Parts: sequence; structure tokens; C-alpha cells
Amino acid sequence: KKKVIIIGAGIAGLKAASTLHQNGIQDCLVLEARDRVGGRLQTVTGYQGRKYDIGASWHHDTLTNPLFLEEAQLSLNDGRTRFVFDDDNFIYIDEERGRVDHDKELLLEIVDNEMSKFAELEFHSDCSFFQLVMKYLLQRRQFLTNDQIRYLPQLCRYLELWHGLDWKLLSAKDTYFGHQGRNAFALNYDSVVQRIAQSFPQNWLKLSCEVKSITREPSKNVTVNCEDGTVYNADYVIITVPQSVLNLSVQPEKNLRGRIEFQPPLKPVIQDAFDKIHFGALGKVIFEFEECCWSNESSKIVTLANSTNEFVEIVRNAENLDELDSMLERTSVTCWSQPLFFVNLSKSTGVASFMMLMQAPLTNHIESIREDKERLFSFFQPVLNKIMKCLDSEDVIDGMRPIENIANANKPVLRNIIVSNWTRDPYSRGAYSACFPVDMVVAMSNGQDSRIRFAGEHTIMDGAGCAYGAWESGRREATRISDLLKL
Amino acid sequence: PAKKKVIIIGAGIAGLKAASTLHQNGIQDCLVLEARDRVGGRLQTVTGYQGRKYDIGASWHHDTLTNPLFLEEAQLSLNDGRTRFVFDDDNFIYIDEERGRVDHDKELLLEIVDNEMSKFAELEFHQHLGVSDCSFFQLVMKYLLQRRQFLTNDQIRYLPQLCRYLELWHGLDWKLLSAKDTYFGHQGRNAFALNYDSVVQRIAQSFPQNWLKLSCEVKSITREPSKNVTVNCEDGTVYNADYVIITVPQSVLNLSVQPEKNLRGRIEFQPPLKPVIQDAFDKIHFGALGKVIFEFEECCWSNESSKIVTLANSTNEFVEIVRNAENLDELDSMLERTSVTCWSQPLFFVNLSKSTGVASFMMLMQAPLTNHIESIREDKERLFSFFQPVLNKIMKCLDSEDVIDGMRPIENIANANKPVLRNIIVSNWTRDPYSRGAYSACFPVDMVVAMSNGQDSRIRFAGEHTIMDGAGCAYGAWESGRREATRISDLLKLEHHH
Ligand SMILES: Cc1cc2nc3c(=O)[nH]c(=O)nc-3n(C[C@H](O)[C@H](O)[C@H](O)COP(=O)(O)OP(=O)(O)OC[C@H]3O[C@@H](n4cnc5c(N)ncnc54)[C@H](O)[C@@H]3O)c2cc1C
Ligand SMILES: Cc1cc2nc3c(=O)[nH]c(=O)nc-3n(C[C@H](O)[C@H](O)[C@H](O)COP(=O)(O)OP(=O)(O)OC[C@H]3O[C@@H](n4cnc5c(N)ncnc54)[C@H](O)[C@@H]3O)c2cc1C
Repeated sequence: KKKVIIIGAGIAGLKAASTLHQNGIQDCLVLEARDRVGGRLQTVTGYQGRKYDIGASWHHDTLTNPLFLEEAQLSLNDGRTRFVFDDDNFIYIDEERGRVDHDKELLLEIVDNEMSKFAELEFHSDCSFFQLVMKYLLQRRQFLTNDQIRYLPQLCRYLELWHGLDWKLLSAKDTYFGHQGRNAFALNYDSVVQRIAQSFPQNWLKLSCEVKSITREPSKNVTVNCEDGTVYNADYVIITVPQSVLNLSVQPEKNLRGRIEFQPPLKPVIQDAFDKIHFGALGKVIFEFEECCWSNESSKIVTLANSTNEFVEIVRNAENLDELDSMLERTSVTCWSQPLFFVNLSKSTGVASFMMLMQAPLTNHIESIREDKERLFSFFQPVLNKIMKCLDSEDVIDGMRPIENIANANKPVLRNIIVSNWTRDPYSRGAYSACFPVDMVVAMSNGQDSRIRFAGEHTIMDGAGCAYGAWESGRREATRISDLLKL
Repeated sequence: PAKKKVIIIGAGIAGLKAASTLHQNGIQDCLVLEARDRVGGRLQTVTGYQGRKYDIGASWHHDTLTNPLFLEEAQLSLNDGRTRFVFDDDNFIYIDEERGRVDHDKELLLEIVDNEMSKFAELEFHQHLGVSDCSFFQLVMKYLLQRRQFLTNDQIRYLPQLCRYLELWHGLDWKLLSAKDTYFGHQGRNAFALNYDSVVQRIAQSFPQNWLKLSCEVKSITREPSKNVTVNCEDGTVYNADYVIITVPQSVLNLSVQPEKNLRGRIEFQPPLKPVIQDAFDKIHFGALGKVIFEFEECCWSNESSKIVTLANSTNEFVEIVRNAENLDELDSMLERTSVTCWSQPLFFVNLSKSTGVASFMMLMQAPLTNHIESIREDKERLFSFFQPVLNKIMKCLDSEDVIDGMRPIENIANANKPVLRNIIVSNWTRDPYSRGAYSACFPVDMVVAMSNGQDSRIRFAGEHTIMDGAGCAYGAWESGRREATRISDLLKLEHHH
């Protein structure tokens, strides 16, 4: 029947569909399991109609990001605001100390820089980012004060919100990575998705179509089966489901929502690749306040996990990486058990809200209780008040239920909380490609064969794990299949 | 005709480390011929108001994560608890004449666009096709052009001036500086040496005293076909050696390729320096980093930071030209439009009060300013008058009052919150015939190769301009000394049984 069948309507699949059409191609399809397009790009709506990207929210590498450049030109042509450069000077908050950023005596950003060059030098075996930070501290303690030894490691973990992985689950070798310039906050990624999706025959889109299996016949024809019985046959097939999903293609049984049974099975180089690449769990929590009543100094605030001086003496005393490694091994998870990244939306978008980013293992636990508004307010209440105090304000009032308080005005009134759910959603099963302490790109880039091709943020190297990477990978596979068929 | 194993010309850190290595390797009958009445060369520690000491030459140990000289000094300190240095990096304070402090600003966010700029440059040359180099200025104008849609007006105005602190890394005005060589990734924090002289003396002291010959200016070096090298000091003496390690500055060694033998510092080579060496001089130059010390009575200002950069003047008109230019071509035409002031270029001040407790400012300057300011380094009244505006402005931003000129003490006991300037020291590297500049710099490898491969097996070269790792730095100079001394040590070892 069809020329090419695109599986998944994330930005990868959408771009691909866009290309094909743009290449005059016809008779294609976009099969999406969810009842909406966008995949890991979703803009939700909350209090008083405020909108928030619960999925991707920034255009990274604006100096070379091609998706971003395209958006910029559109904006040069029509003056519509599509984004805002929200990079800012980070505010770091510790529970006891308070602010420790731009400190006259702590000079933490400066040692962090050094720490980073140290990381580049170490490589230029591989351990965990946590293990790398310990070596650094050990090897440079002679030139680090006691307060730097205490806090630096906590501040430097802000990188956890970059991969969505705690410093002990994260590969040190992939941790530090330069960026091609500032970041631009998308003021409607849904506008990016919408545009691409409305640039090809709207009749190609088939929502709520979970694909159960993909089969390779002899007669250069591929057969796709959505689990509702309906079956399709096409020339080429572009698979864009998340790596975490695709990975299911090689496990016991075949049920598990999302899993696609391949026929024949996926080659060994492919299945091998899943052994050398994991997936992160970046999550988000939106805190909607009645109105801003705090200082809008910065739009970037990070709260540090708690630290101790007992940790220092062990740095001072340890003789080597083993004495320290063994001395360190010497519960209760709260809002102060890990670093939390808060985007203060008031300064950058004028919205009285906080977009907080979180990592594994915390993400999954918070998303598990996403419907428990009071439990959620109780869990983050401490860091929220600590933030408000540092930003010259008061403790948060809970106004999530009818009948505010009448005596607010000077106190931040929380009106709502929104939480992501990517780790519990079967069609995402996590946030995006991440490294545990490479080859998948090549595996995907080639394909299962000349007609069973792939695409997605995990099928490319430039822009890996990013929206534009997935966007481009969608064009790659697209352009190709196009050149041929066209004939 | 005094016979000697090795003759090292110059007693800077390169020659001193060379001789040191030699001694440490059991080599005797060596000489260190130095023209000045001191050792140290570009490492010199002067004395000023009330016995305060300052390094008018090198001040920092750079790339501490890898710098072998530094690591060697830190080891010592770990053994005796003696403080030999101090990590003085800090959050930079940027002062505009108009806008006052513009650092860490919630709206300007200068350091942030500066970072993106560094990245733009990296992305501009890392992908090395037939690149085509240009001045650093040209590089910045290109950045502003390509990214104007993502920069506010004030960023376009103040970024190009704030990014010029780099002029103080090379000692060159951004119009004279190679863009391709502008950005350098430092291997970690810097360590402010608390007297570099201590490093100089410790090394000097590590080999025979009588090995040293000060105030002897070498004027010629001849290679006898009889497998020996002849060296002549100006004070008539003549020496004969198996090997020679020339460490004169690249600027002085350059004089060798020109006709005119009576130039202070110049060495007449026979045979003349090979063509590969001569021609290498067309491919690298010398910068003019200079210093000025503003000594104060006592500290009556904020010690938030020890790093203060004063930006040069900018104009909203510049913003308009960038906003209206169609390409680099037109931007230059448009940019094409008096006299030099303390605001005509960025200046870098090290507020020592915080970092060392000494109520003084160590200010760095670049070419061409350095030349002009060193040319009048005696007219103190003119110096003060020249640096009064920025000096006052700094003090204002640091919660203090204008400067009072007390360089000629006339009793002042009623100005506790008023800063009193008592002295002004100025470097003199451009006019000193044995330095003729600050160190090697690029105008928009040939040299490092020609030098490292020597004039011939017997005539060798060392110094900050003869090596890649640490080029232009004290530790690179130091390393090159170890390099040359080792090669010879080995050859003299295989010396037909001794
Ligand atoms: C919390 C969070 C924050 C992020 N922030 C940023 C950011 O700031 N900047 C940035 O660049 N990136 C960010 N990302 C990453 C970005 O979202 C992804 O790179 C990009 O959206 C991945 O696109 P994709 O098209 O490959 O897949 P989309 O998920 O990403 O998924 C492919 C599609 O496959 C469908 N599918 C799966 N299984 C089946 C099946 N069996 N049958 C049919 N359809 C199926 C899915 O429903 C989905 O629509 C973030 C991600 C998360 C989770
Ligand atoms: C103002 C200034 C600031 C600096 N700051 C730093 C810094 O912070 N950190 C850093 O790492 N580097 C810094 N440097 C660079 C550093 O000082 C040099 O890299 C290093 O000192 C060069 O050492 P050298 O041994 O090769 O030569 P030294 O000058 O550098 O010179 C070799 C010796 O040869 C002698 N000589 C010359 N001609 C003759 C002759 N004809 N006969 C006999 N002897 C002769 C000279 O007098 C001299 O002593 C700075 C330089 C300047 C000028």
C-alpha cells in the first residue's frame, strides 16, 4: 500500500514526515501510540491558563542548532516571539548557609571550572562522576580550603539535572560536555511541534495506533501491525520510538505495552548497543504561585543537598583513593537529599511560577505520587521556603484549595503543582539517552537493513538526546528514502 | 682561552635551570654569562614604599594543574609549611567609566555572552580549512554581526570592551593580536608567586657559584670546524666550549639576522644563523605587557575582590553602526571615522590588599600603551595625572573617595577614609636592551621547531620562545632549560670514557 511508514509522532517522526512531503513523496503514514503528537515535547496548561513544557523546554547549542536557526529566521520574518535567552547567573542555596554563589571567600564557580579542566585532562577506564569528584578533591586538597572541599562537590552536581542521573549512576566520561553557546527558552515548543505536524497531509496521521510488530518480507515490502488488528504494508519504515522502548524488542515475552516484535529479529550489532548505552530520568515539577512576591534577581536557582564537615576530615585524612573510598562508606530521603534545579519563570517570562528539574532516583518516586498535591507540597516545602527567604520573602502558604487566606499579599501563595510522568509512561519509559559509567548511533544510523531504518534523539551524534538532534535524524532517514523512491 | 664543557648565555629562568640540571647531572666546568648586574631576567622583584616587594615581571604560576615548576614549588611548601604562593583568582570586577560596575549584572550578563564568544571563536578555528586568520578585533566584530539578533543593545556595546581583558594575557592591543591565537584554555587556576625571586634564588643556588659571570655581555659566538665553539664577552674575555645554550630573548636574538653589529645584546653568529631560523622571525613577534604599581598608605576601600578590570569607553553610536551594517565590509567603512587617555584601553588591576594585605594595586598594560607609558616612567606627576581618572573611578566603585597625591610626603593625619598614593613603580622592559619587550606573541611553530633543533649539535637554544608547552611562560622557559641541559648531559656521558 504505502511508500514509507513513520512510527511515532515525536519531533523525529514529524520532521521525517515533513521532509517526505516536501520531497513531493506521497502515500505515507505516521503511526502514533499516544492520542496526541509531540512525544517527549508536550506543553500543558495550568492555573489561570499558564502554559508549561513538561517535556523539552530549551533550544540548546544556539550557535549551531539548525532547528533553532530555522525558528530564528521565522521570527526575523514575522516578529512573533518564539523564544527568549534565559541564561543567567546561577544562585546556589544551602540549607544552613544560605547563598554560596559568587562568594567572596568560597569562590566555588572558580574551583568548579578547575574541576572541569581536571575532568578533560583525566581523559583527553572511566568511573562515575562522583568518583571523579573524589579524585579531584583528593589530588588537589592542598590547594582547596575546607569550605570548598565541603560544598564544591554539592554545587558541581548541578550537572545531574543535565543528564537526569545522580552522580553515582552517571558516567564521568560523558558528564562534562561543552555547549555551542547560550540556551534559548522555547516560548511554546508546542508551536514547533504544531508547525512541523501541519506541514504534511493531515490524513497521514494515525493516533492511538500502538505498533505491535514489524516484519521483513522477501518482496521488498514491510508489514506493520498496530495492536488493534489493522495491518499496513510499505516500502520503507522509519522507527522513532524511544531507545528505552525499542530496547524492549529484546526481552522475555512480547506483551509489555510499547514493545515491538521485529521479524526477523534485530541484528547483533544493534542488540549489543543496548549494552553500552542507558537512559536518564530527568523529571519536572511546576509550582504555580498566585503572584510573584519575591526578588527576581536570577531565573536560575539551584538548591544544594546537605553536606558535612565529617566529609572534609575524611578528605584531609585519606591516604589514597582506597582509604577514602573505604572511609566514605561510613537514611531518609528529603528535599535536601539531592540538588534541585529551579527555573524562576517570573524574571524570564513574567509568569509567577517555578519550573523545577529532578533526577533519578528521585524523579520516579515524585512522579509516583503526582496526584498527591498535599504530599508533594509537604515534600518540597522546606526548599521552597529556603528559596523564598533567600529571595527576600516569606514562607509559602498552601492555597491549593478553595478559600485562599485573605491575609496573603506579602506571602507567596501556592495555587497548584504539576508533575511530569515520563518514567511511568510506557511510551517514554524515561527522559532520554544517557551514559552509565557511542555505538548505538552507528547501529541506528545504518538501520536493521536497507528498509528497516531508525530515527530519534538516540540515533545521531550531533544533538544527541536533544530535540534538534532527533529533528535532524528525522530528516536524515527522510532525505535518503526520498532520493531513491522519487525516481 | 678558557676551556669549558658548557656555556649558557643568559641567567634568566631558562639558563639557570639549564646550569642547575647540568650540575645535578655531574657536569663541571660550566659558565652562565649574563649581561645585567643580576640573575632572573624577566623574573625580577623590586622594592618600593616602605619595603614592600613586587614582581615587576612574571607574577603568576599558570596552568597549576600541570605546571611542573609550580608543582615543584607546592611540594616544598607541603614539607615545611612555608607560604611561597597564593591562589588569587577571583570574580572579576568590571568598571565602565559611565555605567560603573558592570560585572555579574542581572541584565547585562556580560560574562555569559563572553563565554558564548569564546565558543564562537573556538568553532571558528577548530574546524581548520584554509581558515584565514584575522585580528582579535575582527573576530569580535564578526561575532557581533552573526549574533546581533540575540544580543541586547548594551551587550553589543559593553561586550567587545569587556572581552578585551585578553589583551592583558598577550600584552597586545586587540587590533595587533592574532585572533587564531587569542583564546587559550588554561590548565587550572593560577598561583600568585609571593616573590618569584625565591624561585630564582633557589635554582641559582643549586649549582656552583663561581659558575656565574654577571655583567658580561656576550657579543659573538663562532663555531670552529675543529668541533668547538668560541664565545666572546664584551669585556674582552674569550671562552672555548663544547656546547652553548643561548637563552637571550627572541627579540634580542632577532638582532642577529640584521646588519649592524654594535647593538646592545646582539650576538654575531659565525656561521650566521641557518635560514630556517632567520626566516622563522617573519612568523612570530613580541608583545609589550607592562606593569605599574600604585602604592598606597593604607587600605581604605572594599576588598570584595582582588581582580578589577576597567573597560575602555564605548558608545551607543557603535551599537547603531552594528545594528545598521550589512556585512563586515560596511561595518569597517562605517567604523572608519582624539588622543590617548587612561580610558582609551582596558586596564587590569590586582587589588593586593585582599590577596596579600599590602595596600597596593598591581596594574597590567598592553602595547601600544605600555611603550608610551614606559617612555615617561620618570614623570611621576604625569603618571598620576594619567591614571587619576581610572584610579578615582575604581575607588568609587569600591566604596571610597578620590585619590590624594602624597608621593612627596607632606604630613597627612586627617584622611582615614581617603586613599593616599605615595609611590608609583613602572616596568621598563621595552627600553631595556636585554629584553626589548615582554615575551613572544602573535600578530595575525616555525620558531619553536627551528630553536629546538638548534643551530647545530653544539649551538643550542632555550627560553620561553623555544618550546610549545608553556610557550611565553616562566615554566616553559624553565622546561626548555631542562630540555637542553639534559640532551647535553647525555652526550657528555657517552664522552669516550672519563
Ligand atoms: C523532562 C524532559 C526535559 C527535556 N528537556 C529538553 C530540553 O530542554 N532541550 C532539548 O533539546 N531536549 C530536551 N529533552 C529531550 C527531548 O524531549 C527529546 O530529545 C526529543 O523530544 C526526542 O524526540 P523523539 O522524536 O526521538 O521521540 P518522542 O518521545 O520523543 O518519541 C517517539 C514517539 O514514539 C511513540 N511510540 C513509542 N512506542 C510506540 C509504539 N509501540 N507504537 C507507536 N508509537 C510508539 C511515542 O509515543 C512517541 O511519540 C527533554 C526530555 C525530558 C523527558
Ligand atoms: C611584564 C611581564 C609579566 C609577565 N608575567 C608572567 C606571569 O605572570 N607568568 C608567567 O608564567 N610568565 C610571565 N611572563 C613571562 C616570563 O617572565 C618569561 O616567560 C620568562 O621569564 C622567560 O625566561 P627566559 O629564561 O627564557 O629569559 P629571560 O629574559 O627571560 O632572558 C634570558 C637572559 O639573557 C640575558 N641576555 C640577553 N642578551 C644577552 C647577551 N648578549 N649576553 C648575555 N646575556 C644576555 C638577559 O639579561 C636575561 O637574563 C611575564 C613577562 C613580562 C615581561
